[PDB]
Amino acid sequence: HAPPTLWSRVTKFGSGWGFWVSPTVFITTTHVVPTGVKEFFGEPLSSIAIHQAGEFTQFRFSKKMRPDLTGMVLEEGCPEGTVCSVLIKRDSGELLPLAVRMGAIASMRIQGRLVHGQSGMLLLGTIPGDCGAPYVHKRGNDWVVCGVHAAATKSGNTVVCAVQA
Ligand SMILES: *[C@@H](O)[C@@H]1CCC(=O)NCCCn2cc(nn2)C[C@H](NC(=O)OCc2ccccc2)C(=O)N[C@@H](CC2CCCCC2)C(=O)N1
Repeated sequence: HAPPTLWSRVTKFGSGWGFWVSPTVFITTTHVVPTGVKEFFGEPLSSIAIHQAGEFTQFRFSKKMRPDLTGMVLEEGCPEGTVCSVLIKRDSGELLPLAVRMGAIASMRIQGRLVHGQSGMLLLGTIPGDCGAPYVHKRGNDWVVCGVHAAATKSGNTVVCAVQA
């Protein structure tokens, strides 16, 4: 059961969503980042450190954007078989945590782009608007985030999260 504070890290961004890993670090999927804009969350692009690879994008800000938060562990994907939750927020405001059994980390070619991703089997599916929603799982006491939603098959049964380099 994801607690409210964890949901409150999921943030509307561009054509999808992103996730506050910490008071200063925001992650999303590269292709939802809005093109040709000059500020994010009221900060000039000059003030933001941006690291982007394989459809994973990380923003690092120069001040605490979300001081109410603590830092949580960000992993490069998770072990195969791990059951994650995709913390989906819909435009209506509905919360939709989807259980996913994760498979292998792999390079993948999706609509011609290189994705450094991890596929999973949905155990209710994902829609075009859901990209950037975090894949998390609870490690003992703490929550770990390990990817951001990037793609799904036409069936919808298989989902892909982009993961850190
Ligand atoms: C968020 O931008 C959006 C999330 C889509 C979603 O979760 N469900 C929609 C299902 C409808 N749909 C879209 C597509 N297929 N079905 C196009 C892409 N899927 C695909 O090609 O799957 C084939 C595949 C799967 C695994 C490995 C190899 C091939 C798709 O989901 N595209 C994605 C946008 C691209 C854009 C460039 C970077 C990579 C993602 C998308 O629509 N995401």
